[PDB]
Amino acid sequence: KVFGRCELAAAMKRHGLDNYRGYSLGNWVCAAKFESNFNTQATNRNTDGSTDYGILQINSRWWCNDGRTPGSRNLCNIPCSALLSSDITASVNCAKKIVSDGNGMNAWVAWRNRCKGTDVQAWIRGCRL
Ligand SMILES: [Br-]
Ligand SMILES: [Cl-]
Ligand SMILES: [Cl-]
Ligand SMILES: [Cl-]
Ligand SMILES: [Cl-]
Ligand code: NA
Ligand code: NA
Ligand SMILES: [Re]
Ligand SMILES: [Re]
Repeated sequence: KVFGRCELAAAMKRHGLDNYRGYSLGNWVCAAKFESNFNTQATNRNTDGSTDYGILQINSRWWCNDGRTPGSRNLCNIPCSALLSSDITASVNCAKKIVSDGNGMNAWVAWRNRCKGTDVQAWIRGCRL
């Protein structure tokens, strides 16, 4: 599913990301825009053989099982395919674990480079919320 900006803001709010670990809703919308272009089916293969999945491009080295990242972990206890669903619940619940691990939203390279320190509240303006 390819979300619109305001549609995703509303879904992220419904599914519990608003101010999770102190990160306002716009941080998450901005991160999703630049990680996945709001596409739940986004995937990116890294040159280490791991893959990033879903609207927040969650990586198979630590967070999900894809059967093709040898020796990796699955801390979210999910198949990586669950991160591609039109329902963002699994991505949200896994993102909650990631952002809680000590590094906050710096786990998301696009957030650090393109959202951190900007007026992230802009990403939710004009939306029915
Ligand atoms: Br949803
Ligand atoms: Cl694996
Ligand atoms: Cl699995
Ligand atoms: Cl933090
Ligand atoms: Cl915000
Ligand atoms: Na990325
Ligand atoms: Na894995
Ligand atoms: Re939707
Ligand atoms: Re703003």
